[PDB]
Amino acid sequence: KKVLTLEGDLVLGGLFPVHQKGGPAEDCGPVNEHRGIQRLEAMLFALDRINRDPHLLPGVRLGAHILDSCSKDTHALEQALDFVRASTAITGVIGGSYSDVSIQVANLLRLFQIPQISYASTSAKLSDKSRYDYFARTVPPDFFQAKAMAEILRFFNWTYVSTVASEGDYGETGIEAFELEARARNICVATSEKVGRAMSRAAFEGVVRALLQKPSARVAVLFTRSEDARELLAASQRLNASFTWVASDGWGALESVVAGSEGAAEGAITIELASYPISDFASYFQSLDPWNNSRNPWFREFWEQRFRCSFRQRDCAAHSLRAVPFEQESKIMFVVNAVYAMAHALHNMHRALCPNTTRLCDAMRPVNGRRLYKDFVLNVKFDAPFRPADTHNEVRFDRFGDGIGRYNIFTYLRAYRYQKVGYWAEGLTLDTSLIPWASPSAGPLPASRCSEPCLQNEVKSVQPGEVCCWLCIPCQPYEYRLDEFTCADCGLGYWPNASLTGCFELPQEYIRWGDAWAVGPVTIACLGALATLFVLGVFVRHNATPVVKASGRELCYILLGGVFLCYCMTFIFIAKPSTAVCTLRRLGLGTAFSVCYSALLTKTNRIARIFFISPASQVAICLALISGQLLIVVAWLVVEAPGTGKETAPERREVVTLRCNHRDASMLGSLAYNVLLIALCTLYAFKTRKCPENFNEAKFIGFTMYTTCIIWLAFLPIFYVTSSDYRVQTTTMCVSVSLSGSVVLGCLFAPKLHIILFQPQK
Amino acid sequence: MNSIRIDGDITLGGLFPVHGRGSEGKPCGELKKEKGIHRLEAMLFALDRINNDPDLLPNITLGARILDTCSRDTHALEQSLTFVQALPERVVGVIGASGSSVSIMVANILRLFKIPQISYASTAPDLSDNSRYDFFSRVVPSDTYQAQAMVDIVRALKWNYVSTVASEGSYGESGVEAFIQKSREDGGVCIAQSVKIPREPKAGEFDKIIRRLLETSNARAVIIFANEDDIRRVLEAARRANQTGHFFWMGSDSWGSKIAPVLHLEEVAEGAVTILPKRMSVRGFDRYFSSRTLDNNRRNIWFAEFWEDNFHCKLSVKKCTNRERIGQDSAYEQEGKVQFVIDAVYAMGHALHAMHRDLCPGRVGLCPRMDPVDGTQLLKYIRNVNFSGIAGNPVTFNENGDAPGRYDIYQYQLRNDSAEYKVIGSWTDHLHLRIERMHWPGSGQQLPRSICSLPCQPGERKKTVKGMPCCWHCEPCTGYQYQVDRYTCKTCPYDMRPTENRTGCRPIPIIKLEWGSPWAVLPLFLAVVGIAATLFVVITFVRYNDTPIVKASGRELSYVLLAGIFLCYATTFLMIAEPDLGTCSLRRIFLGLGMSISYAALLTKTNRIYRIFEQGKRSVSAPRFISPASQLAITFSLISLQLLGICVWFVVDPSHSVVDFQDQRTLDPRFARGVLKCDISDLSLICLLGYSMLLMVTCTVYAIKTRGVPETFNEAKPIGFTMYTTCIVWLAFIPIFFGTSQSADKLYIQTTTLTVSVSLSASVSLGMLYMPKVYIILFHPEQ
Ligand SMILES: N[C@@]1(C(=O)O)CO[C@H]2[C@H](C(=O)O)[C@H]21
Repeated sequence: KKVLTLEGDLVLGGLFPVHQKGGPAEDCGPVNEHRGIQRLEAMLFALDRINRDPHLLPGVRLGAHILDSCSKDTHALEQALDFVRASTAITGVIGGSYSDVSIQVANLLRLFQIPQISYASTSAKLSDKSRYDYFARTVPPDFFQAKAMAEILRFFNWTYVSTVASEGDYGETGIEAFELEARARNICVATSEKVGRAMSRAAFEGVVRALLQKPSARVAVLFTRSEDARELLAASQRLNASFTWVASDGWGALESVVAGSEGAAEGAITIELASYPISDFASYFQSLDPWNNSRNPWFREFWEQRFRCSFRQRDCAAHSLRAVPFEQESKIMFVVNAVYAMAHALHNMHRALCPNTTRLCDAMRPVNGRRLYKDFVLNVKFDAPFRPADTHNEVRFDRFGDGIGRYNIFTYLRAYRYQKVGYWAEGLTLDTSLIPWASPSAGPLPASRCSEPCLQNEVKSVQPGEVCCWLCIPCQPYEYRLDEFTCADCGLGYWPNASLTGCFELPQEYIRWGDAWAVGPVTIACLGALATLFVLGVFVRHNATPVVKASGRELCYILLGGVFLCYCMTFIFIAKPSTAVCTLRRLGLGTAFSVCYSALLTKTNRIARIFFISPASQVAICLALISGQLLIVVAWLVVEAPGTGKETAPERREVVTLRCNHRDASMLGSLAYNVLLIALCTLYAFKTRKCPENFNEAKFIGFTMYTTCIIWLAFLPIFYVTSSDYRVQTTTMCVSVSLSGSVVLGCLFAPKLHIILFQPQK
Repeated sequence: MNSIRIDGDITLGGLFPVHGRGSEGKPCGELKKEKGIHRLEAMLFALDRINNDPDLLPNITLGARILDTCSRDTHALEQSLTFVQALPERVVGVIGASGSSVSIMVANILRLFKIPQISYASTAPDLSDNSRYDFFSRVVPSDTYQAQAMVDIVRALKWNYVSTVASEGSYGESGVEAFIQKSREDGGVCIAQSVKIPREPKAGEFDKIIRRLLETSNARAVIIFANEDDIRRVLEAARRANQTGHFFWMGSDSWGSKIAPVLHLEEVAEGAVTILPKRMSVRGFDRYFSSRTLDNNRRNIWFAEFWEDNFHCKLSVKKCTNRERIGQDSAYEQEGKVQFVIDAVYAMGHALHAMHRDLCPGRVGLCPRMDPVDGTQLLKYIRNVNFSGIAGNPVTFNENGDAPGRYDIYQYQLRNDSAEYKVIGSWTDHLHLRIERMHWPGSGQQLPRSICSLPCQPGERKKTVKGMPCCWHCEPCTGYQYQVDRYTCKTCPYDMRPTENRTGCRPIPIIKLEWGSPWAVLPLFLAVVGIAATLFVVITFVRYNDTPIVKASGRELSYVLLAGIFLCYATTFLMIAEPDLGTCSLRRIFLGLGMSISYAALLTKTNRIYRIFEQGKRSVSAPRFISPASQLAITFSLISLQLLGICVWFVVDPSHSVVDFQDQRTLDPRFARGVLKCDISDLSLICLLGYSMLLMVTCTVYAIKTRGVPETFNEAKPIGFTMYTTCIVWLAFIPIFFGTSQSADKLYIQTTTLTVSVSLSASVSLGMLYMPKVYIILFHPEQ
């Protein structure tokens, strides 16, 4: 319909969203003021400023040929042809509006490599110069906003969150970057939604209902949609909906999506490119007279959309754009940079081709955009127009033609307005005292986090949630963690290593095994034998009774046969288990036969006979009984073997222990019916005392029998269970053996010992 | 003004290099008769047919706007825009853009508006990339189809170790990379090496190429993707290197069937296999085209120029009569690509005929949907065409817009020395080769093979060469191993020895102690003499059982001693007999037992003599156990404990026969033997000697005391010597039985020394204690 055209000593055309997207018909929508017309008008002033500048190509009136994109890529593609139809031949496109217009146009222009510099397309798609080898930008890649977004989420510990992006590259490059940046900070995206370029009002509510499916994710991220500034108004609904919106630079300090759409709750965060207002561009725009501004062929229609008195009516344009409040659109600084940058590259192209003259030849003005891009555009050095001394804004390009990756962070506040609360520049800084979520005064801080972060002893459990949402549950004390989703384990003897990456074979219980307890009680048992000995070593010299050389020597030898057998075996012991020890220590608990009864059976048969009698008869009888006792218990190893040199309580696994247990009640079957007749014999023998010897020893034998039976029996009420537990087993066995045997001995030996020891003359 | 417009409802776009490049600022040169105007007319030829054809676009006129590239990308591109300036005619979709260098620009511009392109000539893979040229299609195959054919052929020839050689530049590099990757993907072929020919080769580099190809000299196959001169120079290098008949060449269409690269190298190139594009001429076009005179094709604004160059004449060099006819007054032949110009035009025609039946079903003219006739829809309809083309050959496109591969396969052969390329077969995405009709200079009709290595014999391993599955190291199997797999063999635990091919194992021969051998004869003889000597002795004691001289000896003890001597001899030879229960019931038990009894009875007699003096340490009474019955009781007590030790040991070590391969074991089982013996442990010697040697020590404690003992006891002298003697035998024994344990020979030494020791203890007692008195007993029973 209408196009803006100027004469120029060079022509550097442009393209803007002067109109917004219209309906399904092949027409345009209402004027965009902020992102449309203000940007366009800035370019016109920037041209006047460069034309008047006494240093920048002063010998030339630069002109422009400016197109309305109407936010339809087909329209923009057809209109953009004016730049190549001459092949007027136009020396480089400034702007191209938003991304898919700039991209389908940086796509369109490739056929002739026509240069292009943008102020508002941000997608990383155009960073790949194998497809777009001429195209430069004044704005940073969009994946820096994805970093900012992920970082802001990480700040509020917001580990789990929802997002909305569009079809068209702003969506796919934005969302893919943000997802990677989310993953890199352990942030579980709860869900992500894709919106088209022509989505209905019902579908806008449909997206909100999708975002309301887990109200536990309070945060909803917005990637410009097609253009949030118009489209978010349809989604920020008050129809029982709210979120904490986090938007890309498609929304930034704009009334255009909150007035009448209170779903844009206080605390919504918008990320915009860092910029400064300029009073000289604002002055130009606000001072425009609708009657005199013939240069802009839409300004009078924009006036009718901003003011109700149409230029077709009478007494109109009494008001002014300075008379009524307005705000400068945030990207104006980038627009004027793109204007100057195109001019600078062409100033150096002009000097390079023709330094002695005012203007390019018509054979030169087919400036190859790749030639211009790599040698002239990327090497432009010029301070941003009207920049304050407190900034660093410039038209300087990066190696891919990228702009400056610095953003402002605004918060939407009631008394409604926006305020800057912080910024991002490869790192997040916030002054949270300006955000409604600091020091909350109306309930807790906003929730957007799925589980606690797990401890190193716990495994991912309970909660897939939406996704990635795992709680963790501790492993048991005996379990380790080869997977953070599941606890590992090992057999008995095996217990978690501190790393939780494996098991240790446990130690022994050990106490007094290596330093074997056995030697003490053994030595104490040997004291019986030695006390006996030094007494026998002097006896006839101090208590006469010379039958001690025969009868006394053999009677003591009979007992110590026993004592020995006994202590020798139980002290084969739990030191160094399995081995020489395991076969011959327990043998069904048959050591009380070693002492008390070896002693008593034989001293009995001996006296019975006395009341074949010989020293040899005494030796021979006790040995026959010992061999009988010994053989039938050891003969259970015709069936069995040493073993069970490893166990522990599952209810412990604190140590291994090595307890032999070879069908013990079956081994007791070696003797199980017979020892009660040994007890009865004992009771009879107790009775038979008809010839009391010197010192009335028959009475001391009867006394022995009574108390010994007891002391011995007394151990089994202790042993039967507690033999399973080290300290009690060891202490009680050691003293039991020592003691019981000592009773047998004390009972008959003490008279001879104490008589000689305290009265050697007796 | 410099273009052709054919009016129509639907306007087809099109492009030809009707000129070459001009110079000094002029875009357009001479007329490319064949590549340009011949193809251009083939477009209009197919276009007329489409409009005439009742099956495609019924009563809808396919107009066209047709354009002249001048073989310049800027000129081709600047005129191509006119289709979009018309978005004037509706240019719906486009043919051609000729070769690759121009087709990239038309593919660049027309995708910008979602307008499709069908090239008849551009082949380069750089247009198969849908991220940049999504709207592109071609009705000709790309170069990468030769690579698949090459891989298929190398496999067809059963080659697996080849060298790949190519020029620098996309032609060479594309063929090679497609070849290598496709070779890897199909498998069966490994590449010995990959060598490039520089864009600017150095002198002698080609000889260096040959030398490098000879670093892997069994890689007789060479695959070439290089130009005519590069081919010639490789062949010259092979000639200079005298590798004629060693190397065999395979290669691309750059060689084709041209005799040019093999001139004066005919003997070098013979057997070479090349891949040629498959094509046919369109007869209908020639019949049409050959009839066109100036007045029969006035719609073609370049036809006049065509005439001036075709006939070398001027229309305003000779003045032209305006009557000359091509093919008669000037030579004429059809350009092979005419085939694809016609199929490109038809493929568009067919795709338009798909939008017609879907979006304007059965109408005449264009429906409202066909006012935009959205090229985004035409694009799918092109890719989905499947029809017989002008050659009868199906026209399809893959997902990148590439047509299926169609090539002929030729071999360079010398027929009576003639430099000819013969057809072996063809490839239509698959081989059809008459391999038996192929010739190779180093083999005639026999197929040479370019392979890694040679097969292993059974018992030898093919160990994979790391990185090249086709290749192996042949590693023979050894030791006591046998084949498991083609690259594996393993050991047989053994008593089994590998077979001669080491693919299996078989049993090791077993030896017993046979009565002809030195180790069987000695104790066999001794056992027999034993009994004969023993009975001489026993017989005098039995026949004179009640005479004074027998009684005086302690007849009762003499009986037990003599009986034990006899009894042990009776079975001595059996302990080394072939093992069975009749011997494993005796083991060292029975013989050991008689020996032990002999010692105990000698000890009993010894105690009867020496007890009167030793008893003095414990008692001053008369020697205990004097009555002969009581002396026998001792004889019996001393030995009944041996029987108990025996009873226990019998249970512990069971009575069975065993074969132990270990006793004659070797590292190489083919030299191994095993041994058949009763399964008797070394512990059996403790069970025996642990006590019988103590009877001995006791006896010798007494015998040494003889010096103080009265003469009526001189019978002690030979008991003493006997026990000293047999002590020496058992002292001699341990160094033989155990002192030899390091040697395999123990299998006879141990068994022999034992059976012999039995005879010795037995023989010595007779020789010292009884025989000196037997002479006397036999002739003087009263002494
Ligand atoms: N993203 C757009 C923009 O404003 O830059 C370009 O397409 C119109 C696109 C859309 O809705 O799909 C808006």
